[PDB]
Amino acid sequence: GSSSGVTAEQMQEFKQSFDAFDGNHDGILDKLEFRSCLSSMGLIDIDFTGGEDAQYDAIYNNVTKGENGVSFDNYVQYMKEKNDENPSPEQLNEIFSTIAAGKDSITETDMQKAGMSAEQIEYVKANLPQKGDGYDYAAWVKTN
Repeated sequence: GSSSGVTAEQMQEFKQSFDAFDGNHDGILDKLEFRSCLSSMGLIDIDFTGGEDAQYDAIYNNVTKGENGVSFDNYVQYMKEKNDENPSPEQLNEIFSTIAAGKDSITETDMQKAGMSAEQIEYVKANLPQKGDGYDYAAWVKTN
């Protein structure tokens, strides 16, 4: 609903992530155990001694919109948000369509010259077939 775009793998792992704490294993988790989850994860405890679990509630406030508990949207939003904050090499796909645009083959001179340095080069050519020089970025397209 909120950030819609979860994958099937997550539906298994994130499920394990709550299941470790939550014994209802429904696909949703209650406040109490999700509290234990975030506590054992090294995130939350009752820092402000006086408010009844208020540190969680301030976060719960963000995870729940008009629901109660951390359900399929709610939970995943909280988790994925915290994952989305860490970028992947996804943007490099766009970059390949910037440089190697119209081509199948992406060479040294496609990447190195375009500011993409050695650490990237070796990664790109490890994931994308080293077809001489001029890596097959179209592996992502053709599946090869």
